[PDB]
Amino acid sequence: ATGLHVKNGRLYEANGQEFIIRGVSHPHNWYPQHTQAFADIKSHGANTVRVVLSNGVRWSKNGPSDVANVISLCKQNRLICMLEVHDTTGYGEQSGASTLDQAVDYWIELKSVLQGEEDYVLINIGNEPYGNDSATVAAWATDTSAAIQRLRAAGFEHTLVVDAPNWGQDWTNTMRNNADQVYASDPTGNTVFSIHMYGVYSQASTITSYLEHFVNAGLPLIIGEFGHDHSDGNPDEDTIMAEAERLKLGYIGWSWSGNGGGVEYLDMVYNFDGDNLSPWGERIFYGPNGIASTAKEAVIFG
Repeated sequence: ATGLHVKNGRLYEANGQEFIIRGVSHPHNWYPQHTQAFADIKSHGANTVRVVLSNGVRWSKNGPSDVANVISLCKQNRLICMLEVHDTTGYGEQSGASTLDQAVDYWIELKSVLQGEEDYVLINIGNEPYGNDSATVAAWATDTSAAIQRLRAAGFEHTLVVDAPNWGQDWTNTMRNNADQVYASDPTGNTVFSIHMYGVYSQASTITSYLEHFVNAGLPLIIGEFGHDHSDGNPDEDTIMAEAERLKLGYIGWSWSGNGGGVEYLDMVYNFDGDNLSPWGERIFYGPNGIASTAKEAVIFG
């Protein structure tokens, strides 16, 4: 059966209610001991958590019982669970990265824990699946279409979320200009594109151009990751959040806590303590166009 699905370029629950994602990523794979994050993220108003998983290619694989637990924690905390395979990051440039086909192999291994959860779980096939290597970026559309087709043939009916090349930032506009081909490859239409906005998006005009391209064409889109202006590259988070609100687009900030050395400024809370927000946590949850003021829980929980 289908649950979350796409119609007219937007994301809807099975009952016809539009769902506008307002959440954050949680680094589950690297911090398996911090499963209190699910409740904490909901307590600040989020309606979705993007969960970092591994297929085992680069990090330690999250097995079926672990993923079942994650899904149960999302559901008990009334959060839509967006699962993502992080090992694909930077393929073609990053040494030892997974392909999208290897991510699909892993999703198929998890089939029994995912089927029946289409109202609650979104499958983000692979994080930022290409780096900047030209020959592999050129395969983004055909590799992504192939991955979607494999999932559909394996019986998956969930809405699928697909990331862009160029480390998710699509500065070559490959996803922008070929998303129509990829969307066509999913006969169900239950595919959503996800842009990651970091340093490429320090200018408001570039942000607005990108978001409006998708809205004007009816190409479903979320801002699946974004940072703030004191961060590497200086993304304009005020514009990202304001435009997402104006255009009624989902957004997911990076990240709850636990950033490694280069991106500690992207921690929303200090050391996974939900009561200790950083300035970034305060900004994304409680500032203008923030999660607490704009987010609505998915109606499936009622």
